Amino acid sequence: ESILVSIWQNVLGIEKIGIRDNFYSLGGDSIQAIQVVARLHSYQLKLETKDLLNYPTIEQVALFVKSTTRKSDQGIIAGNVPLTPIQKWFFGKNFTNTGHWNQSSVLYRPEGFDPKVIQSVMDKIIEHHDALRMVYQHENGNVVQHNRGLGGQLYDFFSYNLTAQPDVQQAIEAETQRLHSSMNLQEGPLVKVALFQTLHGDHLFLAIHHLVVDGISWRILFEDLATGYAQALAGQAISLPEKTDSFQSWSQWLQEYANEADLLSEIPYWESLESQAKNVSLPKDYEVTDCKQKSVRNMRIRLHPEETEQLLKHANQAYQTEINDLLLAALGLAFAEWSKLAQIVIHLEGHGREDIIEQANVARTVGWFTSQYPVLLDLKQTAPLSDYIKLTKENMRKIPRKGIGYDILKHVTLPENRGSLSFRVQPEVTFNYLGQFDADMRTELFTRSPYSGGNTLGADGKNNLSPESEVYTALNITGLIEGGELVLTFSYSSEQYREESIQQLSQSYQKHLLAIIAHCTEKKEVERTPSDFSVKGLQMEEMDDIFELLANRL
Amino acid sequence: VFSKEQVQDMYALTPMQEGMLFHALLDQEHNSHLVQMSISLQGDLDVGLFTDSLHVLVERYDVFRTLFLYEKLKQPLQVVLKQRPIPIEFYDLSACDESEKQLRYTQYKRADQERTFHLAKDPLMRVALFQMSQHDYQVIWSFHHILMDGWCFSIIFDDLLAIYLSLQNKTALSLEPVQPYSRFINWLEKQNKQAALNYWSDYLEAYEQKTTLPKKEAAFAKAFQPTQYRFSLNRTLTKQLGTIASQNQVTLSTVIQTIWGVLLQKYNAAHDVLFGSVVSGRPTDIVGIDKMVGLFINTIPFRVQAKAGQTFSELLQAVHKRTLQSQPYEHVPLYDIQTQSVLKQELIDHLLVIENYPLVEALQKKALNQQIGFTITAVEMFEPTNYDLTVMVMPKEELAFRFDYNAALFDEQVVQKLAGHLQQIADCVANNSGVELCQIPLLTEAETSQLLAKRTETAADYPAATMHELFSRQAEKTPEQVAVVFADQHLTYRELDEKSNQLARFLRKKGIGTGSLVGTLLDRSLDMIVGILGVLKAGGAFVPIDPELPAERIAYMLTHSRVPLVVTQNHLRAKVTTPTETIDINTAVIGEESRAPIESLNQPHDLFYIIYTSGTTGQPKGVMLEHRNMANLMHFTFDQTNIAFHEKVLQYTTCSFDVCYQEIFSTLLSGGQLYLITNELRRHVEKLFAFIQEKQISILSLPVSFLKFIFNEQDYAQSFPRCVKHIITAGEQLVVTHELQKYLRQHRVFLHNHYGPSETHVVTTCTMDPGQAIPELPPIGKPISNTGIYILDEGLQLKPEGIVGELYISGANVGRGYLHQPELTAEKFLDNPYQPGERMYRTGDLARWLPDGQLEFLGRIDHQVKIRGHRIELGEIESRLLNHPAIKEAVVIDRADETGGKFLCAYVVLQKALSDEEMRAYLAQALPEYMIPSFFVTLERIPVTPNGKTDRRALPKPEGDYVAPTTELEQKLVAIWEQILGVSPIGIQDHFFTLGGHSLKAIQLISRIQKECQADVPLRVLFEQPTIQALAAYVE
Ligand SMILES: *P(=O)(O)OCC(C)(C)[C@@H](O)C(=O)NCCC(=O)NCCNC(=O)Cc1ccc(C2=C3CC[C@@H](OC(=O)NCCNC(=O)CCNC(=O)[C@H](O)C(C)(C)COP(*)(=O)O)CCC[C@H]3C(C)=NN2)cc1
Repeated sequence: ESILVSIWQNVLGIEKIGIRDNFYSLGGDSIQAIQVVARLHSYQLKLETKDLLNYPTIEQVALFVKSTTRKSDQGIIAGNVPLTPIQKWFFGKNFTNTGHWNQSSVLYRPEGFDPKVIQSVMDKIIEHHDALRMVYQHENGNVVQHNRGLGGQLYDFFSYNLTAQPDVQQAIEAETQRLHSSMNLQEGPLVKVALFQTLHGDHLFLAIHHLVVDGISWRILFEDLATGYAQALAGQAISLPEKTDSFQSWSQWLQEYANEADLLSEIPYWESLESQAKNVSLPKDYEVTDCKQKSVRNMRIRLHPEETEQLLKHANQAYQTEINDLLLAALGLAFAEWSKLAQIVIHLEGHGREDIIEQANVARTVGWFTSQYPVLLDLKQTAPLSDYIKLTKENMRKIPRKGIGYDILKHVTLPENRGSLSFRVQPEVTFNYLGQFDADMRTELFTRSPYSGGNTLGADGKNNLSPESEVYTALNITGLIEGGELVLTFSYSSEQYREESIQQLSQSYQKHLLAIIAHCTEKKEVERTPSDFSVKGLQMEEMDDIFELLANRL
Repeated sequence: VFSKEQVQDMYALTPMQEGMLFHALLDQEHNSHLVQMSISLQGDLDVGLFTDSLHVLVERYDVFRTLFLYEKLKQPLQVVLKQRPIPIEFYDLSACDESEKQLRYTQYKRADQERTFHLAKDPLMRVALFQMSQHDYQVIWSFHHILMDGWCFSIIFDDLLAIYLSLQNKTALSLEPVQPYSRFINWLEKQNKQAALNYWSDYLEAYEQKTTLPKKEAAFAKAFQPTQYRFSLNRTLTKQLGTIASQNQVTLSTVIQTIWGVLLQKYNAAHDVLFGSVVSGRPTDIVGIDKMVGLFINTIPFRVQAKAGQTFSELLQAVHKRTLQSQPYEHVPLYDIQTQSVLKQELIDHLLVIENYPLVEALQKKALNQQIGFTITAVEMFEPTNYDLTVMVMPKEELAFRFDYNAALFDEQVVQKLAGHLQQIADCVANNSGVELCQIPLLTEAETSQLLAKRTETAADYPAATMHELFSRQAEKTPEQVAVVFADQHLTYRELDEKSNQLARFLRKKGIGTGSLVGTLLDRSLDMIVGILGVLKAGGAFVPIDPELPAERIAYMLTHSRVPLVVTQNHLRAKVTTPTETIDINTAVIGEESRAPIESLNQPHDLFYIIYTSGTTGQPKGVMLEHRNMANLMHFTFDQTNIAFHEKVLQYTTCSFDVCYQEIFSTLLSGGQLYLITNELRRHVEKLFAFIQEKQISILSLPVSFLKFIFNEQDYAQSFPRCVKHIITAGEQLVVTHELQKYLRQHRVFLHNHYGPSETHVVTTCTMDPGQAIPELPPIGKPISNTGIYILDEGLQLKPEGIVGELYISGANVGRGYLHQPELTAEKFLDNPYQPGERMYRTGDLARWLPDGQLEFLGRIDHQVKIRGHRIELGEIESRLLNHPAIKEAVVIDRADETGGKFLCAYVVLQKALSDEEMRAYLAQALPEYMIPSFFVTLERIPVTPNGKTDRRALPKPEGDYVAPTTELEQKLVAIWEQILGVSPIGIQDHFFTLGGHSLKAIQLISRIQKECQADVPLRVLFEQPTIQALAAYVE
């Protein structure tokens, strides 16, 4: 608009500029064009100087001025959504009892948790996060997602008094287990809220179906609930943060990206993996084809606080590793000692929200973003530990993007577009390192309930997956920090392994991780590796050639 | 010592740094891979704080802590160190005497320009401070040309002063983050490199003729001796070019670049010219790039082209469109852009850089903004000049040009005239925007009046009479002398005159009026000379109906001429085909007719003579001449050269052509004796030698081709009588062999190499070299008496000496027109603007005025070869053929392939049986690659058109082993060369340029060789020859 005309009046030193005038007749030049664009930025408008030069007249150029950042949508979005990779995986795997596949948490607030306040916060949090209203409709024999407006019954609400019952814990356990099973994916609330009142205060149970949440989305939901609760309890109208790009648009962009040349250029890598992974096979104590989830036992190992603190602060420096590189190199040695396999395929969950779509902002978007990608670890070269950590470290940077591309090629990309891929590496061992287990316990307005029991959000959530669903991963390994202790959890079917064989694996894990912490913390110098230098394609033999050669030049 | 901890990071070189590292390793013939900035700082700088602020600057920039590692790697790398302190040398000279200060300073500065930076060792900046006086500090910076362009210094010195103001006042820093050059790398990776190169491959499509500017001498050395010629346009003109730019809606830079294009169009002559613009290859698409330090500055082929009638406004817009379209792709390095051209490395040879903001008064501009202790009071810069000419332009209140020119290769008179022409273009274009690209004059009035001196010198007061009277006025002087002889029988001058009177009287009784035409179908015999002169005393146009020609073309000459009468002998009359009476010259009535003269009613302008020729158009052309044309030529020939009464002169040429019916009168009007060859003997060189022995012929006429041929009969030329004194020649672009130089020297021969196209007059320009060493391709000559030779452009405008253009011929030596298709007179003839009311004739010949004032020959414009850059002078190829002793007779011709693409070819006759590849190899020594014949055919004899020129249209077009995949010369060396090139197996000594290789592969090659062959071998070796065996001397 006429902002741009006034900027020509300034930068071309001219008054009474006509609405039609031509930049070169006005005495303009490329030196004026850059200054015009450098002026519009102070109004948050972006214009290309190339467009200003090609279209030298006020109106032609004004038709191409854009805002310097995209405004993400504020409305109540609705309508169809394409199934993202992990959602299509979920409906593909066809669990028995799919409706009861949840995530949950129990909050606590010693000074009480007034019903109408939380109901009003729920009305807002579900209206604002345009994915917690999904419906899965099974039309035409496929499954098709529909995201719906203020059609009523956004969530299911219940309130109970437990103060009169002598066993509060068993009462809340029983009723939360009763809530989990009531999920309808078709035409019903995916969010179940239950308020339990207790002699020492009130508790909030949230259960949300896994198709619409993940760990980051729980951090979003807790901080937006805390802000809404504070706002309403003080008395002002509830004002949640600005909505980033809604899950519908993310799905549409992921459909449109799934066929681009950028993703398909990863095919030679995932081919080079799968063709090499084919015969890699985990031994079992018993051959049994499937097990229901009630067969999942688990067991835990804990590092002491002093060894945990060495891990988190000191041990990374000797190779510039991330925490995962050390936890995986320990898992590698643990499998090498326990199985005596030469090679192993481990599935890694990623946080999923990578910059795959250049315009996309997703940090405030709620949905199931988790990406699955396999990582083949060498166990052959395990002898010199110094050189095994470098090999494992390098694998994690060789992997394209952060593996988000693998699941898109498997479940979204068009079947003629993807070539040699032969997606036959099912999960056997799966790994995920959670950070601080503090997605919950990070605002003073409430805290993780003592009564949480089987309803936790992590791996030890007994209640949130159906007892009669199938075990889709043989070993599921998760780390977390609690009380400043690292706790590594091994979840396995008691029909596929005996307890003494997983106790071996978890003790052999603990010795090899303590070896890696000691090794990387006793090593005084720092040894960078080729992934640390900006040379695209550097290799160890070449990097030590150049570090001999600089020592001979200088 | 070094420990691994010191390296911050490592990077692949960007294409610009690849360019500079190629240069800095190959082009080590000189040491100036270096920029030097000299700054003066009046006031009171504090030496310690300024020394500190330079170290904070070096710690701040990763560029300044880069070292470039290249010697043995898979690929060159940047390596960045966390600390790399640059040398700062401080000198106090406050006590020194003023001449000793300025001496010691200038010595240090010159030594600093000469000391090289080792890219893998030395810190790639130097500083020295000189404390002159007590308040007059000076600083000298020098950096390697690989770090950053000169302009980046305006960023760096702003950082420096911000640091110094901080370190003095103790205030903490206000400097923003360094904008990372890796951001531009990721953008170079984002761009579709194929689509970019495809664009330039489309821009350079029609680029046949390579542009040049006139160079005093060949480029025998890369060592510069720079000079600067600087000049400005007046206020009234500099505001006018800005107004012209505003009205046509283009930038003033596009006005300046279009004016420079129009200059390069008038130099040369081509409507298609190209020169290097220099562009800040900083894409506006990237954040912070105007504060980003590195090599962004790049050169791109600016290319101006016009249509014939295009007005300056239309060209100015077409250039504007082209430069806006080019703007996306200007980040492509010139060495890639060169890869797409047919010319490769040779594409650009001068620059035109326009500077709205110089470094002075952008560095010096800071003054009022800060309380720093000093005022910066000059800055000077020295840079590696890469091109023999750079035109700087600074748009200001006066448009200040500066030619940075190599005084080794440009005469300062060339550069001065270049500046005068550049102003005269600007003057015309500014006074009226709508003028065409033709009819813009280049010339200042001094050179205009100098060129209009050539018409006025060589003027003459010759008597310009009617023609046959001049023979009369000679025959009266010595009638008894023998005038003409044929076989063994002759005429006296009296007999010739009387017999002409008889024929003329009889023709007049037969009704011949002087304006009429009469054919001369006659044998080269006594009767034929009498024929010509009798028809001429009847006044008529004596049509040269050559009896040897096929009857169809003779019938054309007869009918198209509508001739009433013909003079013949009997036996030829089988060739007559027309409703025409015919005077048998033997008839008894002519013998009974009076021998006395008859009263001349003739006038000097009357229709004198006619000719028909071979040609490119199908119909016979029908030239015509007037008596005044012979009068002027004859007086020039007789008074300014020699033919004499004692000379035995051959009419050595066939009667069908221009020279023959001038060499005749050239003998009679001087009083010599004409000998006629019995015309079968004209085909028998051995019998011509015998005839010249028998008759002692003293003056000769040789066709250009005949002169190429005769002296190869080396034993007959040794046997030749020493009576020869003058040779006359005609036909274009004579080739002189050193052998025939020897044979001219043996007899001190006056070779009159005349020239002139038959339609204006038979010759108009003259060269001779009686004792002096002869050029192997003799120049045209001087203009002769009462003629104006000119060189003009398509606007009929003059153009400066030493530059090529179309030859125009004017004066007394110009015919009336063509007899039929008479509007060809309008296509070929004009009234001379430069001698108002003199006739002028447009040749299509390309010609040039030379430094000594001779005219120089470049051939017919329709025939203009322009193969792959080069306006190839074909006579040089023929010269290197004919000077090769194993060749007798050889011819070079322009031929086209099945696409219509031009290629050079040769037709060769040998002295002896040999493998023809030997003479191809001899040319491969004697000639550049662009001018060796593409293929060769070998023959027994080469025929000719009857004018003596080779029948190139009749000669038949030509038609129509070193691989080493298992036959190594030395196994290791060739296998490595193959493994480096990778795209193909390689031949025994295969050629990297025929393989189309590139500089980046070359650096990878040498750096591979340095580790894999262990040869400490100069990269220059690979650019001298790609022949693999050269490494054998280095590895031993
Ligand atoms: P194989 O083929 O063998 O490999 C090839 C090589 C590598 C071996 C080798 O042959 C090769 O090709 N490369 C290296 C050697 C070579 O030939 N050079 C080509 C590589 N590129 C170059 O570096 C070419 C080059 C060298 C030297 C000079 C000299 C200059 C510099 C020009 C000029 O620069 C400026 O600072 N001014 C430019 C104008 N102003 C600008 O800043 C840009 C204009 N536009 C802008 O964007 C502006 O910045 C504004 C103000 C923002 C807006 O303007 P608007 O757009 O109009 C300064 C003058 C000095 C010159 C002189 C005299 N010497 N050298 C130039 C080019």
